[PDB]
Amino acid sequence: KKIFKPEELRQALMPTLEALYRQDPESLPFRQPVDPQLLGIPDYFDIVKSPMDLSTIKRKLDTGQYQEPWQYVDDIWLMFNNAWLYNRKTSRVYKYCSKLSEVFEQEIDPVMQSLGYCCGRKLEFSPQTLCCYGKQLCTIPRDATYYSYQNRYHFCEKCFNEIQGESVSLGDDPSQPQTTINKEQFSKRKNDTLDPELFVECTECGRKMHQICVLHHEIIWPAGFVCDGCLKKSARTRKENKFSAKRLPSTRLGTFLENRVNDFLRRQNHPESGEVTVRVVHASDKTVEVKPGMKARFVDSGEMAESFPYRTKALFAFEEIDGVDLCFFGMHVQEYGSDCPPPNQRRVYISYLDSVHFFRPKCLRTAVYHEILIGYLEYVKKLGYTTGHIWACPPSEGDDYIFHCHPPDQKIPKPKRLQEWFKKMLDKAVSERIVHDYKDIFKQATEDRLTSAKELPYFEGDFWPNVLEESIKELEQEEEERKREENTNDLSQKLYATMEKHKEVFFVIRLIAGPAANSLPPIVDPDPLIPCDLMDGRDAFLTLARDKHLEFSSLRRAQWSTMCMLVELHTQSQD
Ligand SMILES: CC(=O)N[C@H](CCCCNC(=O)CSCCNC(=O)CCNC(=O)[C@H](O)C(C)(C)COP(=O)(O)OP(=O)(O)OC[C@H]1O[C@@H](n2cnc3c(N)ncnc32)[C@H](O)[C@@H]1OP(=O)(O)O)C(N)=O
Ligand SMILES: CC(=O)N[C@H](CCCCNC(=O)CSCCNC(=O)CCNC(=O)[C@H](O)C(C)(C)COP(=O)(O)OP(=O)(O)OC[C@H]1O[C@@H](n2cnc3c(N)ncnc32)[C@H](O)[C@@H]1OP(=O)(O)O)C(N)=O
Ligand SMILES: [Zn+2]
Ligand SMILES: [Zn+2]
Ligand SMILES: [Zn+2]
Ligand SMILES: [Zn+2]
Repeated sequence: KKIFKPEELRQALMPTLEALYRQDPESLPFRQPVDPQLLGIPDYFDIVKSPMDLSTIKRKLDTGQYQEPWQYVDDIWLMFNNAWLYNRKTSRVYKYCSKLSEVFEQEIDPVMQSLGYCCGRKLEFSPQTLCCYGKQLCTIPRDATYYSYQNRYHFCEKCFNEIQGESVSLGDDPSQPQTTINKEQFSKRKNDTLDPELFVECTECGRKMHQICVLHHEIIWPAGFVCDGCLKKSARTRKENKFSAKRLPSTRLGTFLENRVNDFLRRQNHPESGEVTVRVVHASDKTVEVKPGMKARFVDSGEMAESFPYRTKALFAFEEIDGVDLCFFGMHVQEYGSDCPPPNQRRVYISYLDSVHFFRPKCLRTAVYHEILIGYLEYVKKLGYTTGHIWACPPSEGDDYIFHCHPPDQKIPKPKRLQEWFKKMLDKAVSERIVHDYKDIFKQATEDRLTSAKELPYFEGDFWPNVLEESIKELEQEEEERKREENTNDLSQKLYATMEKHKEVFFVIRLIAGPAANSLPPIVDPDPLIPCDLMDGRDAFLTLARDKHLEFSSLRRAQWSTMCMLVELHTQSQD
């Protein structure tokens, strides 16, 4: 065990502070105990229930009030915090209030490392937005009027105004107990709260180190968290992690993809490259019910099928950066087999694909992405799939597709860039004879001489299924306006117009064409099913990540979130 003598700890940290005093005149407002009256602005010590400055910190060091180094850091952070809040951004104090902390980080993190503390920043997570319980499908917005109760239950600005009357007479749980509460019992606030990062304490230090920074998962090492410094001295090595991505059950598809990538990296012989692991972590058969509009007009009529059976898979690429697993790519696909009703027969469609851009080396990052997406096509081609489908639609502002909370400097590409992005790899696939050719959806329709909406493939979550229901309704009210006026290719037209509107956003990839396309044995996936509820679509994993704060915003947190999700897959595989 180790304890901090005040005068030994001063010696470490005084440089950091005396450096902060040096900023001229950035530090000058911060040098002494700000007092309302004298500074002429009456509400400062009526808003902040605690007061601080450098001199107070400076005295706290010398007198010997600091047991642990984080007290010092927190008080310094508090001084920026409580000052930022008080003054408007456009004022001068605010500007300095950042320039010092900028020095502060630069300086403090290596200084903490000398002390054996891994890092040296006060860290918090993102605004953890909550969710609805009354409407069940809805959610609780951030920085908005919010309603809640008992911390466990949250409700929207529109929720409790028209559910069970003014009084809260609806408390429902799986267990019998119920509850009736009054209208005015609720607690109002605006979601601005920030939840702070957790820490873990070592066996022989008691040191309050970041969970993320030291990367300690309770489950992987239940013996107890030992930091490396203690391990180093005792000549020890943390017992091997068995919850690694490499240790996930292998598959033909996973191995196909991780070889195509790792063979490519070996060709490149780049100095920064490490080996990649590609894993299919969910495989399960499913159905897509035809929508009510198209239902009556077609499946009830006896023209098209009532449902379409497919297979949903979830594959994830990982990389060994600094001897630590890191997930940087994820994908969701829909495989419609040979025992499937047309038009959907022998087709693969990419529901969602996503990434966090920490792949090393950066220069090979995009090329690695293309190799997966090409490898997926080649694989499914070999099984005898014919047509691949992509909806090249980037997410909207603040929306995560798979990985929760991306890095701030990960530029979400504009629809033209992403369009060109796919064009590049398909071009690469075309040259490799993996892909024969491809076209946009509109021109494919023209090529196929399509005459009715039942000849257009129907996929889960696609644009067309949800627009075809809407397109029909426009025609239903079209007659309604017609009849009222009168007193004193029906739907093939509507679609073909919409396809002309959005032609480039949708690809149609022709894996096989012509002679082979006819004489084809049935499709037989050589991989079993992989039941997993966590990776059964994107919403389940985001929820766990939004709840347990598994962010991919930084490298350090992605290394954490990856480790967490890996353990959740190795233990969802335990019944
Ligand atoms: C229903 C509905 O309507 N909508 C939806 C459902 C819709 C359909 C779902 N469809 C799909 O899933 C299939 S399309 C999936 C598109 N996926 C994403 O967008 C995920 C987020 N994007 C990414 O992960 C990446 O951009 C990735 C696509 C993997 C490509 O990364 P990259 O690294 O290969 O290239 P780069 O990103 O172009 O960047 C390449 C260079 O890009 C530069 N750059 C990127 N973006 C920009 C930019 N925007 N402006 C200027 N420069 C920019 C980037 O910084 C960089 O510089 P360098 O590499 O020199 O440092 C819903 N569910 O509601
Ligand atoms: C009389 C008097 O008073 N004063 C003066 C005379 C004084 C004496 C003259 N002294 C000298 O001549 C010797 S020191 C010369 C300094 N000259 C310059 O700086 C010219 C402008 N900068 C550059 O040409 C390049 O940056 C260069 C330093 C040559 C190489 O840069 P790089 O590319 O190898 O590294 P990077 O730029 O640091 O980093 C590049 C990585 O960091 C990036 N990044 C760079 N800067 C920043 C930043 N500031 N903040 C965040 N990120 C940042 C950069 O984007 C990047 O990202 P990536 O990984 O994506 O590539 C007078 N006479 O007027
Ligand atoms: Zn730390
Ligand atoms: Zn609501
Ligand atoms: Zn220790
Ligand atoms: Zn390179």
